Amino acid sequence: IIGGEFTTIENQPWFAAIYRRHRGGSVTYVCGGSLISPCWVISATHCFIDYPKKEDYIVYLGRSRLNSNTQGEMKFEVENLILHKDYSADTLAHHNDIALLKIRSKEGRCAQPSRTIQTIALPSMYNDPQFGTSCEITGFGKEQSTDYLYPEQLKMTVVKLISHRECQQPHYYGSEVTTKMLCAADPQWKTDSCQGDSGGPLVCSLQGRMTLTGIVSWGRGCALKDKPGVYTRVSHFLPWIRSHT
Amino acid sequence: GXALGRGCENHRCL
Repeated sequence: IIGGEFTTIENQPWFAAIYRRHRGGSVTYVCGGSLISPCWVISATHCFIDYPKKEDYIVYLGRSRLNSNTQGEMKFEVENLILHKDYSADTLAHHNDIALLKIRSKEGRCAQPSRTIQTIALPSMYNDPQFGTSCEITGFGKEQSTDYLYPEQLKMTVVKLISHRECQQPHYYGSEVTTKMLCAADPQWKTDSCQGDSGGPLVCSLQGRMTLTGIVSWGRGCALKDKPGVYTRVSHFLPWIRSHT
Repeated sequence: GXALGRGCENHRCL
């Protein structure tokens, strides 16, 4: 997250931190995710496509810090890793960038709700907030271009949803952005998601209810003028989500 | 080739 605020997991209790265990036993941070039901985390296919081996991955819930333990945190393996079969990647754009992770503890248990672990509601069919709506993003991703390490403390920021019309303008993303994607950015280009925030939540208050409107997918640079964050439009993928869970 | 930033986490090409 470029700009924004350091946060804590109780302010973002659906947030999932996903790591990969490497040959050699070192663990690196991969991407964010969102808990949509006790057994299911939702994220982005591009986070896993080059290493589709589910035993590699560690999922944490209730975690506020990248490399330190948080009181009440819970650790999970991936019982099932479901990548979207029509996923593809262009020079900038990623398509069908959505993934599901069925999680279980070593005891075989799914998430147990607490002050620091809760589910986030899915949107209803083809129902998104209006352009100009303020929404939040959360992640452990880069804070600055020059970062070579991710931040230790979880971060959040607030960005505004941008119309498909505006996002398709030639100095924006032209026809590379589609109606299955949502753009969001800071009017002053000061705050944005960035590398490492992919797969994490874009949360909007929709009918008074915290809703998972988007999943961090792509963008040219980070907080770059005329280059919004692009998010998987969760409301389009409900049939896919329903049929796979 | 593969771009940097969001989209290219956990990739050989990154």
